[PDB]
Amino acid sequence: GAYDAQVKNDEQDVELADHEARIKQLRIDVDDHESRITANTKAITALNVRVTTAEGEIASLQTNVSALDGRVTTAENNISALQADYVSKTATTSQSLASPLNVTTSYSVGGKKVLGARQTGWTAATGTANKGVFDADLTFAVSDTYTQSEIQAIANALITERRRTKAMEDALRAHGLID
Amino acid sequence: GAYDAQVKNDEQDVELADHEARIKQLRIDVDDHESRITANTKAITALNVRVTTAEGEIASLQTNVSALDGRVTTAENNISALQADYVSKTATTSQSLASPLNVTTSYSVGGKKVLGARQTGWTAATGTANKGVFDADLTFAVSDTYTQSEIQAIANALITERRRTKAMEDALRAHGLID
Amino acid sequence: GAYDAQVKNDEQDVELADHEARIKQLRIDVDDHESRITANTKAITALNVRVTTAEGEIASLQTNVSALDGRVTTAENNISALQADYVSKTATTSQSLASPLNVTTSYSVGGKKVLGARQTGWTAATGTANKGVFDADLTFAVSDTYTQSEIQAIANALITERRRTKAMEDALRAHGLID
Ligand SMILES: [Ca+2]
Ligand SMILES: [Cl-]
Repeated sequence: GAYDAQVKNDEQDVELADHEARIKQLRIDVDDHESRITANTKAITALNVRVTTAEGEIASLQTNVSALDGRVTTAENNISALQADYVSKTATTSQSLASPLNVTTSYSVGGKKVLGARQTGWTAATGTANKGVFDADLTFAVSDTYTQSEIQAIANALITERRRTKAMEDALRAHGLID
Repeated sequence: GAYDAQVKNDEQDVELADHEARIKQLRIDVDDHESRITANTKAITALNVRVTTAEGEIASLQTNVSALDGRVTTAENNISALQADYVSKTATTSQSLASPLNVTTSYSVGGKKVLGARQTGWTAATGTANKGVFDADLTFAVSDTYTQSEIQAIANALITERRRTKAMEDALRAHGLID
Repeated sequence: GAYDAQVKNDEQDVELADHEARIKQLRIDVDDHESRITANTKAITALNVRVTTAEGEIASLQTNVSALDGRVTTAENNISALQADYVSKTATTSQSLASPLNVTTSYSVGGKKVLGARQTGWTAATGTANKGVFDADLTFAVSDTYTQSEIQAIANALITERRRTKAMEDALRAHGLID
């Protein structure tokens, strides 16, 4: 019917123009997606680098924290041991040592010197030591005339006195106050 | 004008061929974007897993570091307390205790034993103790003939001597050197 | 040849229909990619925030761990110093001080008081001190009749005895047991 071909060609041109416009817009979108996907991949790659670095610093930190925890626990136990075992300057309850003690120069009680270096130059007394009955209020009769028994009593008490002096000397030497 | 339809159909074919080529290239690009976007999403998902894990290890580390900081500070204060309060083996300035002290076996001064266990077996002296005037250069007259006053002087000095011995014994017992 | 134009227009319509279908599917894919790329970018942005935060917490942790390591090492050296230098309550080997020692109230050996505060009220003895030869088994002859030499011997031994008592008193005063 003569006219269809012009109508058909015209409408095909309309559809061709529509397709042309749609391809252009698709091309615009895909070209812009290209940039965006390229950018996203680059950022993801960069993100993996810093996270990998972070992972490398975390496991190292965890190692150090575990090592530190071990050294504090040891220190805490050494401190506990020292606290139970050390001699205090400020404690008021009597403190006792399981060992001998040596110090320089002096021992003191209440700020006054009571004990010091061993005193030397002694020649040790000989004979009997008297640690028995001793009456320092023992007195003596003295007559107007010579009495043997009265002189004997004086001599006897002089002997018990000298033997008491030796006994005391023995105690100082055995302690070590004198040589 | 007869010829236009062939010219029109030919140019439409040219445009159809152009569209065909452009759809192909778009299809190539979108198909390749599909893979890339799929890959990026998978990587992002995987990145969130490890970061979430990292966050889980950081806040735990921060907890442990804060706990460790607390235990060192306590330890540092215990150390400070021990340093101020402990008795030193190497310190040269005199050190003083606020408490009684007991040790095993001996006390010593300068490497020599000066004091030890209490000496036992003593029977305590009785009578007067003499801590007053005492002249150890006190001498005595002795005549060719018996003289009461001369014997009395000897006896008197024997008494003051025995009372001085008792006084000294009192001091050792009160300290505790003897029982 | 009359018929080609209808055949040509028909096949162009077929190709137009094919292009139309392909543009639709491309449009579907690109529209869906748009959402996905938008979502991926948003997630990447959000990932960078938390990683940046994580980086901010890691370098701070590394700072604290390094600071803690420094404080434990110092503490460990203070502990070592205390262990070598402190006086132990439980050690059995004799312990020695380089300094004088003062304590409250008493010194004790084996649980018994042996030493205490300085004894006062003494008037210092005068004269000769005897730290030489001393025989406490020295005895004396006593006749039925007055004998000057026998009385002299008693007096002489009384003098050496009093001088020995002074010698002992000197030792206690020099140590500090008495004033
Ligand atoms: Ca046509
Ligand atoms: Cl993407």
